[PDB]
Amino acid sequence: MSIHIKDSDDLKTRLAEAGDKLVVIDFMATWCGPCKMIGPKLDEMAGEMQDSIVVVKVDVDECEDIATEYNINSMPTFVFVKNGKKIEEFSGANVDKLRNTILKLK
Repeated sequence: MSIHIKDSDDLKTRLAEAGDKLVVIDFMATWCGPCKMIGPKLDEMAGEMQDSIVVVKVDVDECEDIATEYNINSMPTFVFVKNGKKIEEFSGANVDKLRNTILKLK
C-alpha cells in the first residue's frame, strides 16, 4: 500500500520519479504510538487517491540521516513535496489536517 524508504538516495529517486504528483513523506517509527493510529487512515486515503498522490514511509530508526535532513523534532511528521519542492509540513497524528493538506495540494 506504501513505498518504504530504504535510504537517502532512495527517497531522492522516489521524489524525482513522482513527476508532478503530490508526495506525502510519512516520518514514522515502530515505537511511535500515534504513528500506528494515523498510518492506517493515511493508507485508506492513499488507496482512493492512487492517481494523484504517492505516500513514502521513512522509518526514523532506519534513516537517521533523513530525519536530520528534514529536521524531525516531533513524531509523526508529514512533509509534502511536489516536483522535488517542499511545499508544506506539519507534525502530530492529526487526521483532519492530513486530509485537508492532501486535498488542497493534490
